[PDB]
Amino acid sequence: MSRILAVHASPRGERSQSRRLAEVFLAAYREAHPQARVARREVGRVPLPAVTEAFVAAAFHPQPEQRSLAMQADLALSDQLVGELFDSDLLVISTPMYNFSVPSGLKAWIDQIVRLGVTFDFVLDNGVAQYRPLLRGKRALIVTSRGGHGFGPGGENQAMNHADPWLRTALGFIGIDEVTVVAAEGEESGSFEDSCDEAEQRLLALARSA
Amino acid sequence: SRILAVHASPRGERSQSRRLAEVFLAAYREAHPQARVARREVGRVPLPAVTEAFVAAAFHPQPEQRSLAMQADLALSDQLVGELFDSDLLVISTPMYNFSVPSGLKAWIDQIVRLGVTFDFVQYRPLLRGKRALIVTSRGGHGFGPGGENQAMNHADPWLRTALGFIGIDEVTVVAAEGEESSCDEAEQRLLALARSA
Amino acid sequence: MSRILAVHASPRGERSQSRRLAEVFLAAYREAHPQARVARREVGRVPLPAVTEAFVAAAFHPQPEQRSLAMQADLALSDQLVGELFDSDLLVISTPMYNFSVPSGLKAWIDQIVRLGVTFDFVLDNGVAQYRPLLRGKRALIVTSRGGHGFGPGGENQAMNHADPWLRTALGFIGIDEVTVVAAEGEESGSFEDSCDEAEQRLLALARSA
Amino acid sequence: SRILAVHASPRGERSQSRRLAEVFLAAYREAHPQARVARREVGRVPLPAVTEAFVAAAFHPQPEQRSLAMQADLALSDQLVGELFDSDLLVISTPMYNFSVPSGLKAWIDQIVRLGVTFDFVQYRPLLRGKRALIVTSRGGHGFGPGGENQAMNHADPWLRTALGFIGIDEVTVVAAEGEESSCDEAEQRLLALARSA
Ligand SMILES: Cc1cc2nc3c(=O)[nH]c(=O)nc-3n(C[C@H](O)[C@H](O)[C@H](O)COP(=O)(O)O)c2cc1C
Ligand SMILES: Cc1cc2nc3c(=O)[nH]c(=O)nc-3n(C[C@H](O)[C@H](O)[C@H](O)COP(=O)(O)O)c2cc1C
Ligand SMILES: Cc1cc2nc3c(=O)[nH]c(=O)nc-3n(C[C@H](O)[C@H](O)[C@H](O)COP(=O)(O)O)c2cc1C
Ligand SMILES: Cc1cc2nc3c(=O)[nH]c(=O)nc-3n(C[C@H](O)[C@H](O)[C@H](O)COP(=O)(O)O)c2cc1C
Ligand SMILES: O=C(O)CCNC(=O)c1ccc(N/N=C2\C=CC(=O)C(C(=O)O)=C2)cc1
Ligand SMILES: O=C(O)CCNC(=O)c1ccc(N/N=C2\C=CC(=O)C(C(=O)O)=C2)cc1
Ligand SMILES: O=C(O)CCNC(=O)c1ccc(N/N=C2\C=CC(=O)C(C(=O)O)=C2)cc1
Ligand SMILES: O=C(O)CCNC(=O)c1ccc(N/N=C2\C=CC(=O)C(C(=O)O)=C2)cc1
Repeated sequence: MSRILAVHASPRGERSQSRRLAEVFLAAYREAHPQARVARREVGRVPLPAVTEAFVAAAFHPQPEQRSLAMQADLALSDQLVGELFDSDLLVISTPMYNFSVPSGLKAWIDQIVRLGVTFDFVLDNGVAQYRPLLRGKRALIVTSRGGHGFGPGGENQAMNHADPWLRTALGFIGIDEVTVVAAEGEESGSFEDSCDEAEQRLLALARSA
Repeated sequence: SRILAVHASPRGERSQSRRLAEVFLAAYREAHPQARVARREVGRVPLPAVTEAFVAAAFHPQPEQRSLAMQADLALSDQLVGELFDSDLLVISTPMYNFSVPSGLKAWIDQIVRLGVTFDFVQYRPLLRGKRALIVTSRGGHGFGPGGENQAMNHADPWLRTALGFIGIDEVTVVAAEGEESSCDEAEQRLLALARSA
Repeated sequence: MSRILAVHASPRGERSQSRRLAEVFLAAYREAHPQARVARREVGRVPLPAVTEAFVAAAFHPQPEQRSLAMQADLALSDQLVGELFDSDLLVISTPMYNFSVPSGLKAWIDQIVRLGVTFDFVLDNGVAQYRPLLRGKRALIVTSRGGHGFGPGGENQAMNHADPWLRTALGFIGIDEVTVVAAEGEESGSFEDSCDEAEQRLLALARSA
Repeated sequence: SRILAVHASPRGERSQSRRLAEVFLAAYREAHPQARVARREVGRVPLPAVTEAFVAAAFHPQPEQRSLAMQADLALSDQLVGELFDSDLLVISTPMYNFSVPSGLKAWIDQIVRLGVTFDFVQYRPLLRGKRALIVTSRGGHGFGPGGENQAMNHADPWLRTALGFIGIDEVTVVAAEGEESSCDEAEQRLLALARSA
């Protein structure tokens, strides 16, 4: 009985390991819940617009009900993206690690959905902005694939990981505090089979209990 | 020194990080009248994301055999990398957006980290050398710098160091302006001082 | 009692004459029909993806029910764009003339909505593909603004007009044969006031009778 | 001759218009071993649309006073125009998409028609001279060429002539392959003949 939003961030299709692993979760979830709604939002194989100055002017307008129609057009994609999120209970993000972070498309999706007055708010206490998240009741699953090894907790390269740790922080800011990460490592060295098998078993167990 | 200046804010006149970087650049020019500055805009104009075509071309096992179509998939990348090779000092100006950098700057990084060109594999090895970087960043909030209560939330410039470090840019200076949504004088003064000695 | 799809193609906001003139029509239509639905689709101030080879492979797939999930993701924007069109009775397009044609964003929107099996079909008679439109019951209004003069019927530069004449042809291919064009000329020379006044009077009359 | 080759199909190996243009280019190179070819991809990589920032910059009443931000809005445009100025023969390969050209090619045209640079106003005047163009186009259907039953539906190459003509490219040859969805030998042979004399 969960409404799902699945956001796919790899540019690769059938060859994407993070997409493949997320679809394993999604299809397993579907077996346990034949009537559940799954919405898919592509941010890897299709371009997502970067934040523009026109976006900034509209999103942060002091009196939002006065936005011109052109300004509203600047926020239209964002509203649709935010709407999908509000209409979901569980958010699944699949993503590669690209250069120690996420693909630029995912960063752009994040930039569209953190919206003043919509997914976060603030007040000034003694002149200092205090921030409050506006999403509530959400969960998130991050499914990730990496070419190298050691980027996870306790790993030799843990300090170079600005992908899922950064995702955690951004999602938490808008109120998604329950976040699970499943990772496959060693993709470039292909061992990697063990890593993917373990990721699949983990996701199957999460699907059953979700 | 030859300077490549990468601007990441979508804002023009209103941008603090652009304005501060331009303060430095004008002061560096006075102290070194023969300096060349190349500007690469990644904030006010779109920069394409990495695609599957790009992955196939960039990681081609036998680059000398890339087809014309594959080379076309890498043309922007080659141009971007070329700008970096022809420079001594890299200046990057950027906002913090959602605890990281604007998507355009991430896209720029994704284009210039290139197997066989800016890094190699034997174990990974940087292929750029002799370069320095100055990162100029503006943020709406407070406490994202060294020793700050929000330091562990900062995935902008610390991530930049990691990516720059991987391709061999080790000498990196960060000058940050905080409290934009609520220091610029200090950052400015710091940038002028820096310009008078680089 | 018409459902409206308004597609705005100028990159300019408050300064857009074609956008301004179309909103005049839309607000006049709204006065006569308080309960009518108007959907707005921005193709000028926001990027619209160009057709890719991945798009081609999916749209023209011989057995569409076998498209992979990745392929479907390649068509997702297109489906949403086509859906807006099917859900409308009247299509309003506002557009500048740019270099004797339309802005690239509008061309991209057109490239997304002409879809095999969806807005057009074909069969082979003696080996020759015969095309059949799939949209029916639609009308279209094209509102256009031009910097120069003489691009309309009988004008000295009529043969250089590949904007609205080309729109007519593309819309007709998918079945929109009832098409009206309202044009303001002389924008770069600013006379132009006469041209805009006449365009407004024309659009107000069309709104009342629609 | 110096050649600028603009490719408009999103397709790679499978593209007919790209393949035919490459047949011509290879044959022109054999006949003129010292020729330089610049390739500009507008089909397989995105090309930005004109924005309002671009309009404000390009039609600036006093260009010498454009701010750095405005110049950045025109950087791609300047690079694209530069390629055109440095060439003698422009070769454009393109599909017909929906009775016109792919959106990328329209975007390319929108970037290179520039007030004060490729055309002027006194009455409009072309500023490019001494250039030729070869347009190589592939179409799925039949009868879109001169004397064809669908000639009045053709807004691809005839529109290209109008846009090219406005900026001063008057000498234009069109070679078309039709019936792709259902002539290439002829077009090919025609391209080889053309290469052996340009
Ligand atoms: C542009 C690019 C950047 C990459 N950066 C990293 C990286 O920083 N660290 C890493 O371990 N692997 C990196 N990789 C390897 C990918 O993370 C790995 O191939 C991953 O499985 C790709 O995700 P996908 O299979 O879902 O497409 C990179 C790959 C590409 C194409
Ligand atoms: C989309 C967006 C996201 C932002 N995210 C953060 C943030 O995570 N932390 C912060 O301190 N400020 C944030 N800000 C505020 C900007 O960092 C601040 O306005 C900065 O000065 C913008 O850079 P610029 O002036 O060079 O355009 C954000 C602003 C925008 C528009
Ligand atoms: C890039 C560009 C190309 C243009 N090309 C033409 C043209 O080919 N013919 C013409 O008469 N006006 C041309 N114009 C002028 C515009 O058509 C005119 O300013 C129009 O009103 C702009 O539409 P808008 O007001 O809705 O933004 C062009 C303007 C721009 C910015
Ligand atoms: C989106 C799209 C639109 C097309 N529109 C037309 C058309 O209007 N008329 C036509 O004859 N063929 C049309 N075609 C068929 C192509 O013109 C034909 O496949 C051509 O060879 C493609 O060029 P390329 O092989 O260089 O990629 C269209 C194809 C696509 C994918
Ligand atoms: O000394 C220290 O703590 C750290 C020193 N560096 C390491 O140990 C190290 C670095 C990268 C890595 N992953 N492969 C990657 C990383 C980044 C990429 O962009 C690509 C790519 O294919 O583009 C592949 C595993 C280990
Ligand atoms: O419990 C934990 O791990 C962390 C506890 N949260 C904090 O103390 C905190 C969070 C964010 C912050 N930055 N403000 C920002 C962040 C996002 C924006 O979009 C803007 C904006 O101006 O648009 C400004 C300062 C302090
Ligand atoms: O001899 C013949 O039949 C035709 C000879 N040319 C003409 O008479 C003529 C050309 C253009 C025009 N409109 N202004 C324009 C046209 C194209 C543009 O790109 C721009 C722009 O601002 O970018 C403005 C009016 C008349
Ligand atoms: O009555 C009138 O004005 C016109 C009468 N219609 C005709 O005779 C006619 C129309 C289109 C055509 N080209 N085929 C095309 C057009 C669009 C496509 O997307 C494809 C494709 O392969 O995807 C191929 C040939 C003939």
